Amino acid sequence: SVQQQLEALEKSSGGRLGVALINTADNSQILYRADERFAMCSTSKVMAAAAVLKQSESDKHLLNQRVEIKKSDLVNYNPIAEKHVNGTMTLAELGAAALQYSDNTAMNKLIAHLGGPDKVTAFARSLGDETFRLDRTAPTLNTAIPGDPRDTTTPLAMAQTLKNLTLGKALAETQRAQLVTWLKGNTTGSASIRAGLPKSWVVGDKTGSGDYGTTNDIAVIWPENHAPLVLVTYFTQPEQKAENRNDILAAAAKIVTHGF
Ligand SMILES: *C(=O)[C@@H](NC(=O)/C(=N\OC)c1csc(N)n1)[C@H]1N=C(C(=O)O)C(=C)CS1
Repeated sequence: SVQQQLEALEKSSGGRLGVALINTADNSQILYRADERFAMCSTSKVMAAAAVLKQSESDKHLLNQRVEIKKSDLVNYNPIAEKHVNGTMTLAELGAAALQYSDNTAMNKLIAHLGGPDKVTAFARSLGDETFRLDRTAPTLNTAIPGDPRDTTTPLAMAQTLKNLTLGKALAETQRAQLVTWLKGNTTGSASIRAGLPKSWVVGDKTGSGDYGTTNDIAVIWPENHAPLVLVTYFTQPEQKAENRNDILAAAAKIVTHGF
């Protein structure tokens, strides 16, 4: 069965695997450790971007607001922000960079604009997500220490919130569509969930990786002839310097979408 296949995969991999699939045709679910907490790592960047999109529902000028990028703003991984040092980026551009390239400076600028990680958490709560918590900025939110509740959520909570953000009632239509455009244009996920799916399916996703070999992806999936699927795959390991394992996320995706 699917459950037996995921257990075997987890056992052989030497870690802890969390999966939540929602089939929006009938709201059926495939769950595996879906109520356990996992470190989100950069998958949290979806919530920071969405919180700024929510602000833009009531403030037409916001997304074109310019933010200065200085050398001191740069942290450990900033492929887009580094190209704009001593220039500006708009909040929309920062949203795009955080999601499509996982730029950590872009994330921190969004958080600073919102007023801190607690403001991202409050946004999640406003959507009915009582599980999500953001505690730190980038890159320290990727420490992924076993048992640490900081910067964690559960696979099921994240699947439900992602469904609400991209297909449901969380955002007004213009904003919903913008988030979906950004996720579809992700450049970092080729070897993760996408690699376990039919090539012709359309995928929007956000990856994240951190210490303890923590390797995550959250995705919305549009099949060619069926209703969308929402899939969260979280994976973490017991040793701090473990290799990341995008291949395990691809394998899990293949397992839970099979037959269909
Ligand atoms: C989000 O997860 C960001 N993760 C990191 O920066 C991690 N180190 O932070 C202390 C990290 C990246 S790889 C690894 N073994 N740890 C990254 N956003 C990711 C992502 O997978 O989406 C990368 C593109 C770069 S940074």
